[PDB]
Amino acid sequence: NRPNLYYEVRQKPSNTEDFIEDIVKLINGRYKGQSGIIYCFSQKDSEQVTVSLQNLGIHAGAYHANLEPEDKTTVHRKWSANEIQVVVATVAFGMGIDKPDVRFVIHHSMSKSMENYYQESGRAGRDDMKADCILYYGFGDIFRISSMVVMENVGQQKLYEMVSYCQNISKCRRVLMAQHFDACNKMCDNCCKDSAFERKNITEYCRDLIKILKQAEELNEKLTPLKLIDSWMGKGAAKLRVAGVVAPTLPREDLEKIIAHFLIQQYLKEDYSAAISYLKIGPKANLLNNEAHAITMQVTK
Amino acid sequence: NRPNLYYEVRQKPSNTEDFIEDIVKLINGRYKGQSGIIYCFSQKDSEQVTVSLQNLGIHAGAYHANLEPEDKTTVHRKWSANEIQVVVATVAFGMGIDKPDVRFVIHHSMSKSMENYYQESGRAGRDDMKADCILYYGFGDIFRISSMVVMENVGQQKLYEMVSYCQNISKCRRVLMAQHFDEVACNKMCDNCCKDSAFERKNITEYCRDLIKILKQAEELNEKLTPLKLIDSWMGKGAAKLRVAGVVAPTLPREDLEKIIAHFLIQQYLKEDYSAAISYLKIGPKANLLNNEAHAITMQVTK
Ligand SMILES: [Zn+2]
Ligand SMILES: [Zn+2]
Repeated sequence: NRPNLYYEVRQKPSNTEDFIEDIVKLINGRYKGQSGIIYCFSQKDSEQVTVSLQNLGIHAGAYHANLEPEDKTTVHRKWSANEIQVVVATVAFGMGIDKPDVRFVIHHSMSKSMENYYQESGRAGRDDMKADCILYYGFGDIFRISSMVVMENVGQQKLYEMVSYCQNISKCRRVLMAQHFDACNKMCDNCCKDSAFERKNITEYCRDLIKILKQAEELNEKLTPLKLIDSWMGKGAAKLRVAGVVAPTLPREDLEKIIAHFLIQQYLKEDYSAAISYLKIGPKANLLNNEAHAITMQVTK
Repeated sequence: NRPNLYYEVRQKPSNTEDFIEDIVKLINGRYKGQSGIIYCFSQKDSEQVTVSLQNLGIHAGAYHANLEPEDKTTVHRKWSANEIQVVVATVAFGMGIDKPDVRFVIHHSMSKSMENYYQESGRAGRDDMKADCILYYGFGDIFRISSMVVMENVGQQKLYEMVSYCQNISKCRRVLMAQHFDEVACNKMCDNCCKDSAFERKNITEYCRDLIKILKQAEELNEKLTPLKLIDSWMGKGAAKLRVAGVVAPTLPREDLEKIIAHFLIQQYLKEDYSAAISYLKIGPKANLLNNEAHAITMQVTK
């Protein structure tokens, strides 16, 4: 345990340039002149993010496996001399962190598992002073990561465990990392949540989605998470919409969090077309035949 | 157990285009008009290889995570209808392989573990007909992958077992798999089962002691040695301060000197040290056993 690390989970902005502007707002405001790391999902993201941050005036350097040894030592020296402020790295990192004053490690995408997020965020605050660990959570990142870690052993479970972390809005972050491996003095984003919480019933929200999928399989169709959301919100190809299913009066990112809820509790299940995720009826959809069964998710009152 | 797959390991050409030409000669040699998969280590590997294969007349398609739905379906559609012959893919694959006639699976780079290689090479021969799984093994691939798997709990040990599979030239390929899985009839469907040679047991203990001199001297010179620098010092090349007086460069080929160091690494006479994606070789946990003048290190070599 590292008591000097403040764990925080933010909602990933759906627009790419809105996301980067928010990062630049943090790099220039809160972290002016402080070294940090930005972890990414692939090598292209690390390069794509580095380009944007550099255009906005941030001294950033990409770091992935396909870097030549000459360019790695370059980023090493410059970042260790604080001449480069942030290394926009990939998972090709971690073990060679002789930097004690890492003040923030932002996650442009969620980690493949909680053990990985502990290691990657663990690069922050090695000097035992205060440091922040931001984790930007996006619905789509669940599926571009799942198809890659599904072939690993228990890898899909290790990702849904990472999803539960980002979904949780009340339990302490350090408890959400500790008991996966089985004294946070208000040092995370959920402990400082003074607000109260309600348990919301979203059972018919689940039965409506099963209507959309049963009809889809009767139409010889497979629904990606976007197609399911679009049909839910009364958009997309009209034949996939179910007559009687009302588009909820909630934000899109709130409907994403509900589908990810049904996924990790296995009311829905993932099916693949190799790097393409399709949502299907899950093993726990059976329990919805009891007219009294109910599904709950914690909201803010 | 897939008894219709011929597993074989080949040495990876250190020259880039020489490797591609070898692959092209195989795609247009016995795999003409046959669908296959080329597995790579990263996204850029798949794109760089896809370009080189295309410019030589091969219908190839890159595939990784940072594609797009419009581009993924296009690859699925083209490649499932035999319009594309090979998909140059990263580990971003899986159960989408409803194609049952994959006839050859080539790994442009070594896998990260034995599970991944049994899973990635398992994309071939789904229709139970004969299919080939050719694994090219390169010394430098150990350290492109090791940086990404050290933080994955037991990723280093799982990669070193994948290296052991590549270093083996006697044990049956299906045997080497099964013992990893704790499982319990190859029918001469692997390269080592089809070998007709006898194998010499060679003592390389002094080769280990010689390298340990090179590493002990590099520490007193305030120097960390990459695997390349360790070999170049061994071969009497590179920086002159880093070669040790009396350590003679062996009369073995370069790739034979890599296999010896790879043996010492996976047997923990040497160990890895990182500067995050830059791997350094250092004295390992078992080099202390070399105080015993009777302790010997051996390696099976061809006769
Ligand atoms: Zn807390
Ligand atoms: Zn055999």
